[PDB]
Amino acid sequence: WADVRSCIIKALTPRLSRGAAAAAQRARRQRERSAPKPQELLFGPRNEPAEQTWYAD
Amino acid sequence: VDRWIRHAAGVERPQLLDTETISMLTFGSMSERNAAATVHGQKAACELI
Repeated sequence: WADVRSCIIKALTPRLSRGAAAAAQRARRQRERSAPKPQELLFGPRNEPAEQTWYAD
Repeated sequence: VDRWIRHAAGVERPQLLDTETISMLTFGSMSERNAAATVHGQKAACELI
């Protein structure tokens, strides 16, 4: 009882967007960012991925 | 090369300031001591390329 409208199709349909590639670059620079020095802890602007949006059969 | 530079310039190492002393120093600290004797006055100069 599979379907063209299933969980994984609705999962990967937002992956096909342009913003998916942009946010993929943003997360790949975001999580892979080095530990900050105390200078930006003292004077630099501050930093900010809470819960996920899954699909299911 | 950092040890060679500190030897060539005469200035000593930091010799491992603690990170709380680092936040102290970026809060403000008087690191440089006074000289042996001054006859003219307090020193003043800077540098620009």
